[PDB]
Amino acid sequence: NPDDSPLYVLCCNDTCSFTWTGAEHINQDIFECRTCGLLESLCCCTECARVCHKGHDCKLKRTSPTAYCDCWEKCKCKTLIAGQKSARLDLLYRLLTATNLVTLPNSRGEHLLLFLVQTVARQTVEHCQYRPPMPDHDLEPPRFAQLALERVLQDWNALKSMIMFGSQENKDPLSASSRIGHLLPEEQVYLNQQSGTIRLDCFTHCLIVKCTADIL
Amino acid sequence: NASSYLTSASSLARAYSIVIRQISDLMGLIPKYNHLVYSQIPAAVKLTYQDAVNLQNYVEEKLIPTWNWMVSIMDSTEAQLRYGSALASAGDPGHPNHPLHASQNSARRERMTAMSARGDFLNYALSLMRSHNDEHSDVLPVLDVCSLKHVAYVFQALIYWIKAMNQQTGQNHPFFRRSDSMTFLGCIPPNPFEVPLAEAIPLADQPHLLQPNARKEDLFGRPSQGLYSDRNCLEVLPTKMSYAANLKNVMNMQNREGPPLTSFRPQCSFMGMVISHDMLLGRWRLSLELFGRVFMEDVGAEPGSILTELGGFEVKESKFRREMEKLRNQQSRDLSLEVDRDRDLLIQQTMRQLNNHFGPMAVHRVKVTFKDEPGEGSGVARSFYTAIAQAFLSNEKLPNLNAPLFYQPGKRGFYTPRPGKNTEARLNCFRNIGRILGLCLLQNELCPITLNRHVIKVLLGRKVNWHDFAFFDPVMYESLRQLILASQSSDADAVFSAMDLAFAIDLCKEEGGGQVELIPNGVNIPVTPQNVYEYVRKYAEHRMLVVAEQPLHAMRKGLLDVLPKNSLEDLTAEDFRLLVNGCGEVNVQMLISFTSFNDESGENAEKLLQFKRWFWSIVEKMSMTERQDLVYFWTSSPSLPASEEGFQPMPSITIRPPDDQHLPTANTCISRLYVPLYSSKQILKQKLLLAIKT
Amino acid sequence: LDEPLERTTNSSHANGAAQAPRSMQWAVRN
Ligand SMILES: [Zn+2]
Ligand SMILES: [Zn+2]
Ligand SMILES: [Zn+2]
Repeated sequence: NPDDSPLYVLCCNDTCSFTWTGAEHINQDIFECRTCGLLESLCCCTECARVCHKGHDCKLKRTSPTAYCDCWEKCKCKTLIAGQKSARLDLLYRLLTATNLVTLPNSRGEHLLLFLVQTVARQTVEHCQYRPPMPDHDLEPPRFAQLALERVLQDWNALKSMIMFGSQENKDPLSASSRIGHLLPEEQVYLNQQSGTIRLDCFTHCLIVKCTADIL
Repeated sequence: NASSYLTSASSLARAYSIVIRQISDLMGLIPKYNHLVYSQIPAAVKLTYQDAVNLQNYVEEKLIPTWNWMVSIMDSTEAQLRYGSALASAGDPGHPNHPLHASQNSARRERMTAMSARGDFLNYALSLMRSHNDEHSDVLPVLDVCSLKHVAYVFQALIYWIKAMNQQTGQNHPFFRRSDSMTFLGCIPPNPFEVPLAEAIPLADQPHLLQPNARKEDLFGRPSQGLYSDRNCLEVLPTKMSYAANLKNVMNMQNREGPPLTSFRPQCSFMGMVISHDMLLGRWRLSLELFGRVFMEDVGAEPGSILTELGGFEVKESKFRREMEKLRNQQSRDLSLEVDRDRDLLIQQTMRQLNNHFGPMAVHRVKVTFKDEPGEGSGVARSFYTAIAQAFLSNEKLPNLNAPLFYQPGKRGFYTPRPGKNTEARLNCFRNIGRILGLCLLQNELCPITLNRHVIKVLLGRKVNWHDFAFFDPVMYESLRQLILASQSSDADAVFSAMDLAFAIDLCKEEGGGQVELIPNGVNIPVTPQNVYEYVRKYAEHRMLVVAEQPLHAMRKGLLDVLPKNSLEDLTAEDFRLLVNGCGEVNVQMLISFTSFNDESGENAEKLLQFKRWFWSIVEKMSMTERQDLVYFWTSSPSLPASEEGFQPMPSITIRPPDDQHLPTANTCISRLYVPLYSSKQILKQKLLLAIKT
Repeated sequence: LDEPLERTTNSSHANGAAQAPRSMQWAVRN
């Protein structure tokens, strides 16, 4: 499965938001699990929806009030413990220059660069309301996605696959033009004339407009 | 009543089309100048052969840039429409961005208010920049074809000029070729042997697809065009959405005594090649269909219009209905009839009175009176029509003066005549059936008797082909298609010497007896390696034209006794089915759009708004047999007309003050139903199901 | 819902966009 790739899983292993926010009521993105019972007032942070709840019926609620990740109350949250940072960066360094896992999108059709820049744009808004001094809640907010973006952008495979996305030799599983082999030959010609630039435009917009805290 | 750019642009384009039509009419008189102009007018100039060639070169030089402008715009519009049609069949219909979604209706967006102006322009600009470098995948293009009225006038004028210059066996047998009612101009028809019936003639497999707003493409298959790769612009399929790119291709493919005056013959040459209007019509088929759909009231009113010549159901049915009204009001001879509610005496009195009345017709009105029953309204004639239809279509016996007249060849709901050793009584019965259909067409009513496509095509005077056999018996049509497809195999005689079929057939019980030969000398000529097309065509014309020739001739003469040979011209089987039999099944949307909802109770339960919703939910949650019984309770007919103009009284539901004691009443002659207001939805449903059974 | 429950008597003032087919409805306005 595309969500079980070691590079994607290595990128989305971040510290859970209860570890840097206690019983406070900061503004986050709130997910709901039908399977685990987080239904009415029990909520979970975004890293919970990534690492937790991977095969569940987890969705995003639009009418989101403030919450504080009631994920450890109903299930065993796998994101309360952060590993060694230097070994994580060394593993990312070794996986970038030895495999070809960066050109494969996830189950939502997103490249690794788009996922990383969306994580950075979300965490810049979410992490500015951190006040320095049942699980432990005395750790810093996670800073890994900035360094991951800075390393992945220094590579002529990830930038090439991101910019040349939606072309002929690049298949997106959530696009209507990917599976056109059972149609009439004229419709195949009309669908193969064009190329896709939705995700590239989204990546450029998230890099320029939504990232107004860095230039690097 | 305000100033607009588009009104002035359309008016200037109309003036340009008028002048171009005058230029075409002037250029068309050159080969007959000395007979038509230099024989009657006392003042005329002398015209030579070289002056006509110089005039043709002058006119072909002075109509280049408007031609380039029109061709670029039409190519971009057709590319956008074809990409939309390609994306419609490859995406999820449940998504709101799909073309076949309820949110894409323009009338539904206006009624939902009771997006922003910046977002619409931003989406239009983003579609404009993405279309330049072919970067428009999985996005529906942003365009408005209704704002392109000035292009259509110039296109119509140039097609008028091109059309005016242009007009001034085994497998290749004319039995396996489609007629003009099933082909597309400038397009390649599908292969009748290598394509199954589910994607070649979908109307034969699904007869319920016939609607007054149904397209031709989803009823008779998808056409194809053989235009790809060729250096000229007209030989390449238009796939690019950009106006600049299409204009670039058009210009790049652009700049890449003597004989008597009778021998002058102009040829169309814009781009270095001969140009026919058929391939221009086939190149922009979707744009022409949408132009005929949205620009008929003004652009289609021009003389010599190509939209009127390519008109669909609504263009022809209006002309037929106004000619029927004119021929009905031309004369003042009435027809009277007395019948009784049974079968045998009803059909006997019908035959006797219809023989006594003109034993062409000039019937002005038809009056029907039921014996020992009251009523003199117009709905009595409709009740008589559905009664004689269900009496003729029923299968009990022949009521003296023996086989039943009609039978089903294998498709439910369609009938073909049974000869049954035809005497003078059966022929007179079929002539009476044809005259009944003729008076039903004349009096703007519906006769619920349904015939097959070839039976209608015999009456209209059209050639029956191999594709009409799919409307007769589809399964053995498919079996014979596989037999043709296996008859060209590499093994050849290996499959031929397996069953050893002959040139004699065993008929069924309704068609007659059995063991009847097709060709002379009978059974002693088996199937050769190459005789199979001949065997198929003789079998098809034997089962469709030889067995029931006399009943078909009798019905044709009966239809021609009332109707002349000037109204069935330019009619088709499908609009004949829609004009006589209506739409077939009963839908909710047209029945909603036909009603009026007269209010006379004066009661204000939340300003009604709930009884009507419960009523339409009851109709929408109702079985089709009960729907036909419901429509029989409205206007004494089991079917609805195809359009609003088939109702001489408008349909009307009229509310009453609330009284839970009586069933709703029907006034058939004015198409009115008086219903009392009730309280419970279940009470309303029970009362409706009790009222419709009568 | 959104569908009208009776005839609107056609209201005049027509631009022909309502006569477009269901397959080509996204390409017209009003
Ligand atoms: Zn869960
Ligand atoms: Zn969490
Ligand atoms: Zn969690």
